[PDB]
Amino acid sequence: EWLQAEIARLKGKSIVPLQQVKTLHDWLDGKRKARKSCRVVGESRTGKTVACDAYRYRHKPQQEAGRPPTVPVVYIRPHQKCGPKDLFKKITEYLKYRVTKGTVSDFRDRTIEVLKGCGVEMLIIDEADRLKPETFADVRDIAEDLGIAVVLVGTDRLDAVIKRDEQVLERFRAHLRFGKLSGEDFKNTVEMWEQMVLKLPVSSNLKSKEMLRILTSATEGYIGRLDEILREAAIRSLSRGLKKIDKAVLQEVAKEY
Amino acid sequence: EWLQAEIARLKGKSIVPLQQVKTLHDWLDGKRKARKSCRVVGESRTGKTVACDAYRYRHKPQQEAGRPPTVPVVYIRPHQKCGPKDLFKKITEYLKYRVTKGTVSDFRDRTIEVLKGCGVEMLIIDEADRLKPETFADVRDIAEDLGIAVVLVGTDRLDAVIKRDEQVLERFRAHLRFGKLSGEDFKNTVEMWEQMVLKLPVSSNLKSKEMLRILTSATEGYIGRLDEILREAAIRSLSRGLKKIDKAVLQEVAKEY
Amino acid sequence: EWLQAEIARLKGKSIVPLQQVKTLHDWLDGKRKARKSCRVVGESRTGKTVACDAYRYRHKPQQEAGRPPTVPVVYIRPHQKCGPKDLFKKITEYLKYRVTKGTVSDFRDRTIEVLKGCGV
Amino acid sequence: EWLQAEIARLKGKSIVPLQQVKTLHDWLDGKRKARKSCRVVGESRTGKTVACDAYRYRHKPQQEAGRPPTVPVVYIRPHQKCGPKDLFKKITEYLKYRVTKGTVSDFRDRTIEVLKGCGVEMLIIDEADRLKPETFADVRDIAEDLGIAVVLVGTDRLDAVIKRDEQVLERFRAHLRFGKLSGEDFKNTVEMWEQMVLKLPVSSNLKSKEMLRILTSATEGYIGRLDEILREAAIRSLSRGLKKIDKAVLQEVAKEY
DNA sequence: AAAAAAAAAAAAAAAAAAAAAAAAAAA
DNA sequence: TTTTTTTTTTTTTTTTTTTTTTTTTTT
Ligand SMILES: Nc1ncnc2c1ncn2[C@@H]1O[C@H](COP(=O)(O)OP(=O)(O)O)[C@@H](O)[C@H]1O
Ligand SMILES: Nc1ncnc2c1ncn2[C@@H]1O[C@H](COP(=O)(O)OP(=O)(O)O)[C@@H](O)[C@H]1O
Ligand SMILES: Nc1ncnc2c1ncn2[C@@H]1O[C@H](COP(=O)(O)OP(=O)(O)O)[C@@H](O)[C@H]1O
Ligand SMILES: Nc1ncnc2c1ncn2[C@@H]1O[C@H](COP(=O)(O)OP(=O)(O)O)[C@@H](O)[C@H]1O
Repeated sequence: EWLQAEIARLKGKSIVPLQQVKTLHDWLDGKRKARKSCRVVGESRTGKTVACDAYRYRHKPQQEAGRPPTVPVVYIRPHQKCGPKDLFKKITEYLKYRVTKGTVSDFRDRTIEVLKGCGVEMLIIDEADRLKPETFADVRDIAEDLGIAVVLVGTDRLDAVIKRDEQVLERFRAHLRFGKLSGEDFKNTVEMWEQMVLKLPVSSNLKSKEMLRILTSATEGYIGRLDEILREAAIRSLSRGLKKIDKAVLQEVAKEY
Repeated sequence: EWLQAEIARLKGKSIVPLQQVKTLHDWLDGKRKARKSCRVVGESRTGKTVACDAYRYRHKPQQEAGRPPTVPVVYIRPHQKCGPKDLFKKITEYLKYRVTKGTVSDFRDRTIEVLKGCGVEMLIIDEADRLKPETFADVRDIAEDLGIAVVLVGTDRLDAVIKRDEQVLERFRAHLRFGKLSGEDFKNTVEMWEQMVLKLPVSSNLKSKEMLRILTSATEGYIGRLDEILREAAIRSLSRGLKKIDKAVLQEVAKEY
Repeated sequence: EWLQAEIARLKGKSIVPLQQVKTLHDWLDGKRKARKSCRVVGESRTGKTVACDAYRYRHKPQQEAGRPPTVPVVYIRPHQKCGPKDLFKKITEYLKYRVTKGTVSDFRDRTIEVLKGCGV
Repeated sequence: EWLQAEIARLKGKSIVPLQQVKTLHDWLDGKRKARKSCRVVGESRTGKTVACDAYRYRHKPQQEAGRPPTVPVVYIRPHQKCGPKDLFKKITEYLKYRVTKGTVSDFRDRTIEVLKGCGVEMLIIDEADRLKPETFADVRDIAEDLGIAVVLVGTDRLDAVIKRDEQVLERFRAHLRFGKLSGEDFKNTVEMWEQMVLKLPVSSNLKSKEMLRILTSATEGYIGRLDEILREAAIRSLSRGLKKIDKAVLQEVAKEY
């Protein structure tokens, strides 16, 4: 069944180029060449993790000689209430280096060693709100001991937590802020996203004022909502024998959430 | 590329002789001759750590005999929540010795042994606030047992840390303060920074009011912010093919950082 | 005094180039390029230790780049009845790395990692 | 340099199919289907290690199912004086499962769990002659509690340890010899060797009376001994400029080793 | 009414001894 | 062989701080 193949294909995830993504990539590349630490602030379901992650694929570490890998960008997602030891362990795990059983001071020394051996000019920390207040001192300690840029990606809680300590705030003053979709930006994004993700036999008439209206009402500018809504509508539309997404199907999916 | 060589020179660190650095150096020489302990208190981005390093560099340990080399000055920066054993390890790692597996009492003894063997006319400890209270007791123990002076570099909170212990208040009464740059001092230094650090082929006249307002407003009298801004502005200007920093280039960095 | 200077010089150390040393050095370069193990056999007070020590200085480590140093030749002198743990300690300390505490297996893993990092 | 490229090729490692290797592979497949433990005894420098490794390469991990890797064959190389903890830990790490730090009882249970989750039809221990006698009992316990066939790859030292326990000798009765080459087998192997490893613009005529006599005197039926000889003679000849191995060069190489 | 001072409950991090068993060694 | 002798290897009791939550008080 061809429909089965399309269902399986849609149930996946794909990357669709966007302007804000390119802006973030260029800004972060500038910071990486300057070795200047910074932070990034945005709302949930805006796709900032996808931008931080898509950037790292381009700069994947490649080593041809017998010497160990030289990695320029390392990327870790801390768990809830991640402490100092837990964070160091993740840095070591990402570099495919054997964790040494021992104490926290041993973890600190080992982390400095593995980071000194490789490049690791830029470190992208996601979900920085979850980071425990005790650990930020270690983060900036690393940023000062070695010339490595540190990027703290978080929401408004990141702002709130950072502004409580003077040194951390001084270290991470420069920043980039994400926005939401609206107007022509939103319409162009919907058109581009459907052309990039949907290969349905017939057009969905997305440009129509009414479809844009209901998608705006259900989306509110959050790409993390538009992607899910349109993918579910597509799977359901194809499942009922409709090659294209239809107005009633859109209304149904929007009503469920 | 020649521009890349100039940029690499701008990225590298250097030290400019300044009024505050010389003041601290003369004070420290007096204290070590008196063998008296004291404190150094200042704000962030004031360059007091750099001044300590510049002091250490002048007193090079020269051995003119077969007997072990003698170190007159020791410098340590403890890690977060440094305990007694960690500090003793730092002392014995700074000096060219090793410590075998053993107890805290053994570490105390080995540290005292190498401290007696070495000269250690003065001991400088950065970031005093991080030290644990028991570690403070041990620092005082060393200062009282051996003819060695102890300098506790600290921020505004150093007084608060030492207010919970009457004994350190009794022995560390003398103190020196670091301040900020304002008025004529800031302007004089700025001219010196343009001529002594930057590789700018053509002078940009930073002391002029048009370019003074920007530097002064963003910097707020902190040395670190100023040097950061100037190095970055020079790098950006040379990358653009300029032999002199333009007004727009100087203004962009301030807002970005 | 002239005499004291000459006497102090005489009581020091010096090296006389010999055909034995050059022979050893050519042979060792061959073995190093071929990555083959071998033996050096000789009586005491013949200075074979000095010849090997001199071989070491010809190929010095390069740390011009920011990366860890890549010393191609390591030279150690085990003490009497040296156990395996202590041999690993010698290797790790020579290359200027911290020796993690633990069992002989931990030292073994640490030493292999360091030996892969450097040229050796 | 083209010559250096050919030399780099000659300094590499290749694999050549021999009847000895195919015999071992068929025998091992039989034992794995039968789920019966056994052992292989063969002299040093025979290449049995390489034959077992090639066998492992024949059956790659089967991730075709959605949840676990389902690797049917594992292969571990114990270190000298391998204890039970190190053995269990190597087995665990080979299956990409984290080590649950604890006591040897925890390692035992964890290893059993990961061996049950994966297929693990057969387990191969390379150079088992340095496996501690305490741990052979653990190996037998694994072979009994789980439907796993265990193959021991060791030489003459295996049996002098196995015969120290009545229980272990019953498990590994099926034995296969793995010895040297001689006569027509040796001559055929040499010609195959001269064709596969010495892609050479000029035949060295190794399949001849005197060349075979030299190689036999130096080789004594050991392929491992022969490897260095032939590869190194080819490299030396090509470095000097000779397109093939002259008899004098071969004799010189043999004298060196 | 609505901010400011007060008893349980979880959770994380670190040496310092002691015993036993095995393996190698020396006359 | 008898004993020594060490050498690992593996298996075991005390000390301290930090949140959160909640209930009474006062103002
Ligand atoms: N550039 C993009 N291309 C395609 N889908 C995207 C993109 N950015 C976000 N998405 C969708 O949004 C989700 C990712 O958003 P998320 O990483 O949760 O945002 P954040 O982590 O910044 O809160 C994914 O499920 C994906 O489908
Ligand atoms: N005398 C100096 N010469 C050059 N640069 C200086 C000097 N003093 C401070 N700086 C700048 O300030 C930074 C050092 O500040 P820092 O080490 O944080 O001192 P502190 O710990 O006292 O704040 C350096 O990056 C350096 O560029
Ligand atoms: N090539 C040499 N030139 C000068 N003196 C030498 C040379 N080789 C050895 N010696 C002398 O011999 C001593 C070193 O010999 P040593 O290294 O003990 O030999 P081995 O260790 O092989 O017994 C030194 O004290 C040195 O004076
Ligand atoms: N079938 C083969 N193909 C290629 N090389 C082989 C083969 N058999 C043996 N060799 C050579 O012999 C060596 C393998 O010997 P090894 O695995 O050490 O035997 P063991 O460890 O059983 O003594 C390798 O260096 C390899 O070059």
